Amino acid sequence: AATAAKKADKVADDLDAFNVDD
Amino acid sequence: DDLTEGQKNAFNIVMKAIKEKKHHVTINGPAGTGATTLTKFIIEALISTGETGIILAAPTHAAKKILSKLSGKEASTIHSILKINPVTYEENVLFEQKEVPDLAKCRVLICDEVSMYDRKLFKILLSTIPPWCTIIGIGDNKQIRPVDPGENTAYISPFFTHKDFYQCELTEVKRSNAPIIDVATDVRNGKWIYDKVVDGHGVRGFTGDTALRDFMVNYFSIVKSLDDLFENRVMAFTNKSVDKLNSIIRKKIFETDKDFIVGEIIVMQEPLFKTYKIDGKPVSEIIFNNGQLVRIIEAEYTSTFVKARGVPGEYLIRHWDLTVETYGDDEYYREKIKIISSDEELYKFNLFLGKTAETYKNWNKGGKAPWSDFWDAKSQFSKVKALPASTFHKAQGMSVDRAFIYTPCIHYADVELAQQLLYVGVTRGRYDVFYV
DNA sequence: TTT
Repeated sequence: AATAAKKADKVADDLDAFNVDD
Repeated sequence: DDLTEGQKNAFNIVMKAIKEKKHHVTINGPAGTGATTLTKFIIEALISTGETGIILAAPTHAAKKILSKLSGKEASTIHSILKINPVTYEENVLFEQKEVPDLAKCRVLICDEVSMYDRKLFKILLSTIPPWCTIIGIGDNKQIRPVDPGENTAYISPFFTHKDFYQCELTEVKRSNAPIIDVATDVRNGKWIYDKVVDGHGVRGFTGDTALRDFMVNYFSIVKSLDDLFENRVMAFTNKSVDKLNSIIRKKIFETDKDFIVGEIIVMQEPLFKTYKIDGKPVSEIIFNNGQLVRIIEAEYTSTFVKARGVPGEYLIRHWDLTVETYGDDEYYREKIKIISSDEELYKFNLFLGKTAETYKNWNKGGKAPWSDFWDAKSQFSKVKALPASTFHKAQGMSVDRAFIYTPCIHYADVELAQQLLYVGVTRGRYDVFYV
């Protein structure tokens, strides 16, 4: 699981639509 | 008086070169080598001896303070001193009024943070200096290579390569164990990440499912709506990544969805020119420089009629009108600016500036083309950004307490900007550095 | 990608 490409995209999309504000 | 060899070597080589006539000097001491420390001895020794004409400079407005607050003698931007060249370069044109001692009557010329100079600024500098103003710089050769959009050459500032500017390098770090220094020392050698936890005030990152949640809930714990966030910093590569970040930060710090709120402190992105017309010839006075921090006073979303000569109809521009007051140490001025906070409508102002070109690219419907209202309209607006989230390129020359980082936007950065992005990316937070 |  050396996917530094995908793992950077998992963090990229979670910034795109961040969690419902609290 | 007693330091490592480099500091014992650098001070003399500087003096033996400027007491002598012709040598040009730059010093390259990277993180840990105490360059900010070594610059001081160069100053306090010289003000005690009979060597006059000592003038200090800075490439930006941020670095000006941290020197004039470090030394005790007034500093200035490298532009303000050398016959100010504004955001678009020029010569011999004075905008500010400070009776600035930029008389070019100087045996010594000092400028720090030499990691930002393009060719355009060095050539003006050489054409400016008298035959007796020796240049002594000090900086970091592994920080971000200067931004030159007009050269495919990925080149660092010329203050290292130039012939006369034969530079000495500092090499040995002294603080026998610093978690940050031990990081940025390997990152300049291209390893780019690891975790080191010592004494709880150090560097550590976040991964996994709740990568950003735990990282954000760490941010908002460090700064719980404190409204005092000058020392807690998030830093990113792109402009797309940033405008997401300060939006998230704001909605928790300043509870609202407005892009701007009253009483908020914002950082500029252009010098606000206050331009007067005298006898038919333009003049200018700078009110707020580029990096100058300022506060909001009154907020309102409005519209404006935009128009240019030779162009049909009227165009619809919707922007902010915000009064602004000066913040920090600078002199107190109060005037107002125009800012558009809509990517949806930022395009609508570009097309006016777009379709106008064709008219002026050939306006033969009588004599010469009237290029006035092109720049007269474009100089109405400005660019700004929030304080909590600034980009990697613009977050330099100022060291903060606790730092934050965002990695995913750095794939598009090449191999050589990467290490210069992380070197400056880690080195900003003095004690604590958190990444992702 | 960058000011």
